[PDB]
Amino acid sequence: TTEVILHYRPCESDPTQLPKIAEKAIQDFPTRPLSRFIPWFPYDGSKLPLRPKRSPPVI
Amino acid sequence: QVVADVLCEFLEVAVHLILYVREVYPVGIFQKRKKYNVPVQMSCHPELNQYIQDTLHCVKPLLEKNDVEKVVVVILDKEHRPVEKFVFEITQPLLSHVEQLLRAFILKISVCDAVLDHNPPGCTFTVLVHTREAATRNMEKIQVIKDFPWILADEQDVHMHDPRLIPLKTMTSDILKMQLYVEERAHK
Amino acid sequence: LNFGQVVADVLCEFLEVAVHLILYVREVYPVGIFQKRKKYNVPVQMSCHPELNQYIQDTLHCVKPLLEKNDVEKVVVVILDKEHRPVEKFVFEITQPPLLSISSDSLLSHVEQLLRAFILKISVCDAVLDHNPPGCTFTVLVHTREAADPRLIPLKTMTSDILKMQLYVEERAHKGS
Amino acid sequence: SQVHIFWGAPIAADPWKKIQLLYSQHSLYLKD
Repeated sequence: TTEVILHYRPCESDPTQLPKIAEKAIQDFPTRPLSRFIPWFPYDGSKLPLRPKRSPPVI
Repeated sequence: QVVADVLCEFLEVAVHLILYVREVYPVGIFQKRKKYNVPVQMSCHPELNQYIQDTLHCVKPLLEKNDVEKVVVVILDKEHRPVEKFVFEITQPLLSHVEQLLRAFILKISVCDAVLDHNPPGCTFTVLVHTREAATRNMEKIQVIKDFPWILADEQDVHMHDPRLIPLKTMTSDILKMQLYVEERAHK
Repeated sequence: LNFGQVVADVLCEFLEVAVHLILYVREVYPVGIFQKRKKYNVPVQMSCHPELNQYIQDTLHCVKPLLEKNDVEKVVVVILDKEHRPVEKFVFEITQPPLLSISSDSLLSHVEQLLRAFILKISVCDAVLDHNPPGCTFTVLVHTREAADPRLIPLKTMTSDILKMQLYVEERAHKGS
Repeated sequence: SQVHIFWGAPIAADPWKKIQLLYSQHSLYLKD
């Protein structure tokens, strides 16, 4: 069993209650599968985006 | 046009914020503003500001009708070549709800400078609107305001070399599905 | 100072950036407190709430000697919800080779690029992260190292190897209301 | 091998007080 060293501030009203509450943070929890990024609509090459004729002032 | 009204206000913020982050335009023009409860720098320049509002106004009819597939804010250099693309894939399937969902995107736009390679001096930007259907309907529909016309973009305009992907954020709401990623040219 | 302290010191600088960045991104704390600062010539979002900054600094002030002694397996940044249930954890694992052949000059130069490569892992990891329940907070775990023919003086290496820590994010299946 | 839990984060001399405890079976308890 592994040693824990809870660090807390003097401001805390309740030093005694920190262990049952921090008991929650140390607990491992059921992890969601690793979602990976994938573009919904990939670079197409046959579909052309609509570009406005006008151009920016670029002051 | 329940949803589409929100997207234009949102897109306008991103387009302005995007310029500030990539230093497309000198910083003198931009003015700090609180949009979406974030501090973002919008522009306070008239020639550019109308260009922006005019571009998105032309997109709403396609968003009201969900003719829009994605909207890409492209940064162009002196040679008018693509350097970075801010892709915004959009799929459309309580009012202050979504206004909180989108806020993630602003945050991730504002932190992209650390991760994107620095761009070349005197860059200029543009918008690409990829329609859902390649049909003519959208090409005549998109030109609401006259004196500001749209065209088709050639490969020269859209093709980028040695593109890299920097994902920014993905959300999957019941009312709006959206993705934001940046394609960056390896050599600039 | 010595190499060990300059390495340890740098590590924390990265960590200070990472915690601020993870707070900004995850919307743990309202964004207004954040102002952009440049660390190692990198635009890092940093905080302007002195209560929150002090908590982070003191924490790192206590981690730095544990690193100077290679006694850190990993440092975790648990985001907790209203009932102090972990919502997700950003695990930064430190791989500290016993040899430690590399000199500082190589390490000093690759510092900015390394910080940039760090931001990517954190910034590209949370893209796919869902939104956290409202009204959250965080803690920080640190786990001391479990276990341990040159006398000394291993050949010089100029690589950037094992001078970065890789974080694997864990997302709770059901984050909460 | 020990884990140092740092507490005290902003709401939704010596800098740190310390409590030393042990972890056994998904619960936290104080030292002997």
